[PDB]
Amino acid sequence: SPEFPSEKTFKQRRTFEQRVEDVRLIREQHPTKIPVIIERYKGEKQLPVLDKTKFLVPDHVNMSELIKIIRRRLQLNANQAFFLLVNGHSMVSVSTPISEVYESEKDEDGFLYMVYASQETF
Repeated sequence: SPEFPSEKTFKQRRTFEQRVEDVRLIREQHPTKIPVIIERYKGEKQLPVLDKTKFLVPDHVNMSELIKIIRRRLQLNANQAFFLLVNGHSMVSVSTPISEVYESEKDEDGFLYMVYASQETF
């Protein structure tokens, strides 16, 4: 309903140069954490909104483990599908540590962005 404001993403809330500086601080202060932004896909109509956007993920966590963590945060039932996408592809089969996903996939601003949805392509 146009009665309500549109959902704004992390990159709309914080400028590139702000995000850059935020990641510079995290990398110095928490060197073994990966800085991850997790957001619901803009067109998603089944899954609820996440109660946190910016996560400091220990670098040894793998994607199977991260999927369980976000399904838990969202309080999903086993009947609900959930897909976690990085740059247009699904993370379920990655299983390398998130340290390697960061190195391959991180944004120019230094955060690793993920989008979740009830389907794999969208």
